[PDB]
Amino acid sequence: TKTNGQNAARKLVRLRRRNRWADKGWKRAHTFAAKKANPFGGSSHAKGIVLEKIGVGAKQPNSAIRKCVRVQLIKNDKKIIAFVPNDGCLHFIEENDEVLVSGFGRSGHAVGDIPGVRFKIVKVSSVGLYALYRQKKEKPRN
Amino acid sequence: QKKKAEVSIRTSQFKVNKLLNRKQFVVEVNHPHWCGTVPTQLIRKKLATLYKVPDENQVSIFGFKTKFGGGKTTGFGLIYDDFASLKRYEPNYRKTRMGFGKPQLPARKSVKERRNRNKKLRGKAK
Amino acid sequence: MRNYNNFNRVWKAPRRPFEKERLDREMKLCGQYGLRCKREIWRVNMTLSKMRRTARLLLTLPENHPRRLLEGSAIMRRCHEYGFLDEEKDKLDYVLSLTVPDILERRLQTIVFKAGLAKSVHHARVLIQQRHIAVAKQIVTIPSFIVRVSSERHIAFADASPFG
Amino acid sequence: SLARAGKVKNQTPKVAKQEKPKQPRGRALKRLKYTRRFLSKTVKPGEKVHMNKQPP
RNA sequence: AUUAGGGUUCGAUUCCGGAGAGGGAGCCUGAGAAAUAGCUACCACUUCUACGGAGGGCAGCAGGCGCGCAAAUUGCCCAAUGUCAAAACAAAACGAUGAGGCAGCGAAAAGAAAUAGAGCAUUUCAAUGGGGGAUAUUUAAACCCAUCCAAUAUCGAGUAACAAUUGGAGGACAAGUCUGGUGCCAGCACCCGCGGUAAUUCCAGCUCCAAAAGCGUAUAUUAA
Repeated sequence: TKTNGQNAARKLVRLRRRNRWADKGWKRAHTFAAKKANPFGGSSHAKGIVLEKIGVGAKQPNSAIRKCVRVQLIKNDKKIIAFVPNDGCLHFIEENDEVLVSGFGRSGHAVGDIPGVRFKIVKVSSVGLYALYRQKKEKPRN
Repeated sequence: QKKKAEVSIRTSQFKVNKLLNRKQFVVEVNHPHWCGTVPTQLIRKKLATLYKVPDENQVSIFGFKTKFGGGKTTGFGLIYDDFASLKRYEPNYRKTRMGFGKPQLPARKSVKERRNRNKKLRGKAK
Repeated sequence: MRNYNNFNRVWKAPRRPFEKERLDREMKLCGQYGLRCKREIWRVNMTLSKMRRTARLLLTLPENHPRRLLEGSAIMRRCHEYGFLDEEKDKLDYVLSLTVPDILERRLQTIVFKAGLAKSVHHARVLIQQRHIAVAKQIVTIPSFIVRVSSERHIAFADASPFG
Repeated sequence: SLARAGKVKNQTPKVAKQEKPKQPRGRALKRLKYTRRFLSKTVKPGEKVHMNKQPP
């Protein structure tokens, strides 16, 4: 039930301001609480430096060791475990390489079977990572 | 070779401008089977005739767009009283096309660098 | 900046990317009218939708309402030209029923094939780009040229073509 | 832990593509696709259409 | 932008209105300024010097560093559009104008539309523009488009080598109970779930599918 009347438009306007905060896909858009914590700080991509190569034992019934990297974001100085997307491609990454990092695609949450890993690498030293895997360009030696 | 390339002319919106001593009209060149474009030199010699203009140069003709896919073109033309009102009333660019120039001064920059160095100087040194 | 030149979309991709009912209906049209791409279908879906939609709005309206007469007759004229509809049909309700073929039948590609200057529709589409077909004295290189019904007498071939 | 990396992709033998003639492009292919499916193929009804099959 | 409707969202950005010229403040001149390519000062930065001094203000256009996921030439010109002005044009005698325009760079978006057509072996009858080039056309000049392969007289495509890609083929979702390789490995997978020795899902080859000079992925947003 709700309230109804010609002159009632305060109650209706107020009652929605109050009840939208109960919503989550947007209790997200309205909290700085979201922005401070998204290590990209709101931006679709970010550049890190590779600190460490890391295996991550896959979750639940799946057994695998997923090829992940630690990353030092150049904007924020924050640290991020990101996923290297494909076969053997961890061979295209060395420590202290600049790396462009993107999200997995469920905005702020991990893609199933990598425990808590929200980000994947799209580029290694300004050369694309899938373009190295699929053989197109040669990783520039520097 | 049905015949030689045949090029005729029709002017459309005709205006007598007595303020500038010129006639104003839109030119239409009907030419079939003219390989390439009709260069202006021929349009002029035709118009100078069709109106019986005593000189060729009194007819100044500028800008042309062909038509897509067939020989016809369209352009503008002017016709003046004799030797004077081309020289006065026509832009310098449309003049040089006739051969009457006023040669372009040094490249615009070079005038600017000099203008500034003179914003320094007083008296007869500038 | 400061350049005011208006541009716009002519087409839209459908929701539900692949339905075997639609895709079937697509190919059956692409091969029949000799079309290059689905894009050229989705186009006559939007020019037909826009057209259709203003037919509803004007139709929901009361008769003799000044928009329904002026703006209503104008959609109902331009569909007699271009021959989307037959000159026998004037209710404005008929605009509200049209189909993708009606606008594709009227496309210069099919008509040059229907007029019989070409083998099917692939000869016709090449034979237009090959610059040989002229509509009336005007060489027209665009397969998608929609042929006004007054102009369906005049096509023949170009005078700069081999054929003249 | 990390040295299993790239096992399978390297371990699978290489066939190095295979030479083939070019296909038609533009609407030409759009015709090649239309001849297959809506022409030359009559079906015993029997409502079914198999785009791929395999020699099982 | 998206929306049946109602709405939800974006609006630094071309037009109007407001504000600022590194930060603050003060003021002169003038019809109009609290002006900054005007002055005075202090702060923070900084450039010359003969050591006494004297300077600077790109949120003008180019361009540099820096920063960042992220953005072009230190280019031509006042031909057009306007402005200021003691000013028409021309005639010895063409005012300035990075406002503005023009091109360069430019798969942000948007329109048109090539990559073959004609009567699986073949075989051959044409046709075309990509491209070349022009008496020229264009333009301020050059570009691009258009027009052109004789008008007395000028190019040319057959493996069309002038060769279309990007993602997929268990389900949602259109398209393989193919063949290799791997053996809960490597990897795929938005979700569900695949891989622990005959894998419809990984890595490959063939085959077909969707869209197509365009096509995946990330984040934001609208419908759902």
